[PDB]
Amino acid sequence: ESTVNALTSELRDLRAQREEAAAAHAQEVRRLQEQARDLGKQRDSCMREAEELRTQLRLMEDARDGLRRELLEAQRKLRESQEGREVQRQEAGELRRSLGEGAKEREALRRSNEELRSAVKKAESERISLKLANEDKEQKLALLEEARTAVGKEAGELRTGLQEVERSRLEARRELQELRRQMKMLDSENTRLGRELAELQGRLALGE
Amino acid sequence: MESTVNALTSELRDLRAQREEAAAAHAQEVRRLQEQARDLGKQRDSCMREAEELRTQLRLMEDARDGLRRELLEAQRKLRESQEGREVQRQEAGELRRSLGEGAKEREALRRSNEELRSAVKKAESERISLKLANEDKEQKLALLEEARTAVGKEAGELRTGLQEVERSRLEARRELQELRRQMKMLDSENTRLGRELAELQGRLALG
Repeated sequence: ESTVNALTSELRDLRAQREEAAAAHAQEVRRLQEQARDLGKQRDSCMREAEELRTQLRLMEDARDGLRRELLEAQRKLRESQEGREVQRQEAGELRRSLGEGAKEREALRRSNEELRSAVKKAESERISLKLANEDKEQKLALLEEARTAVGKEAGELRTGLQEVERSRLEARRELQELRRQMKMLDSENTRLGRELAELQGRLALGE
Repeated sequence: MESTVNALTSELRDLRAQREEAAAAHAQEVRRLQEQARDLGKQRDSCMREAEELRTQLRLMEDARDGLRRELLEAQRKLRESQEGREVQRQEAGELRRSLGEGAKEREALRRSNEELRSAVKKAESERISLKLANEDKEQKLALLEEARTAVGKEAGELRTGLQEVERSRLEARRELQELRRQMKMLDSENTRLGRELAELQGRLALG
């Protein structure tokens, strides 16, 4: 009685304790299994992002490098255009240098150009005046030429009359000296006649 | 009793031995589960630990990318505004080269013009030499032509005073011959008168 009931109390006691023990462990294994699930999925979520960020890095690292190449080329293009501009400034100074000396040759020539035209307007007035003087000297030459031709005809004819007058003074001298011959004879004839009157009127008283 | 007390004490021995092994299989199983989530926790921690190291380097490369982008934009702005200065200077240079190209045509046309002008003066002095050589000849001519007419004017004056006196001796000669023909009529009268005186005397002396 007191032996069997005291033992049955513990046999119900252990059957109950084992009921609670199997409860507790049926609970932890479910929780602990649920903890490995949360830790299993987070670990797998991190391996997803582990690659995801590693690839997004490489693109940046490349994106960076494409930029470092592109800057260094733009620096290059800018040093080519400024250097290209310094020559443009030189070229300009050289163009204006020749442009001003070109307008300094343009003055020398336009000035010698008027010196020529101002020397051709005297060369023409000196021509027209030397011709005018030389034209008047031939119109003087006829006027002085006829003057000699006129006085040449005068003495030319005046000499011919000189010859006719010497003709007339010769024929007159011949007639004069011839008739003095004739007067001289007739003068002897007159003194002869008066000799015949002297002999007749004289020997008349002597003959008878 | 004894028969039922041993079958129940056999139950006391049976379960106490079973919970002995159940407690042991319960500790070992939570031992392994805990040790599993430990491993899985040490893996997740070591990933997230690598993940923040990447995200750290990510931000750093993005910062370096953004620094290069900022600067390419300044590079770009400086380049395009320099181009605007060399394409302003270029169109400036094409005007300068055009004005010099025009001034070069004008200087060459004038250079041509002076050359024909200097040629006009070359011929103008050639004409002045051939036309002054003509005046000096015309003055030489009309010099000796005046000498000629003054000489011929002297001869006329002599010939003309000469003719006037050979006329005085022509008229004196003709007037002497006329008065000496008058003295002949007196000798011829006295001739016939002597004959009448003589014949009348003879004709008387032949009567008585």
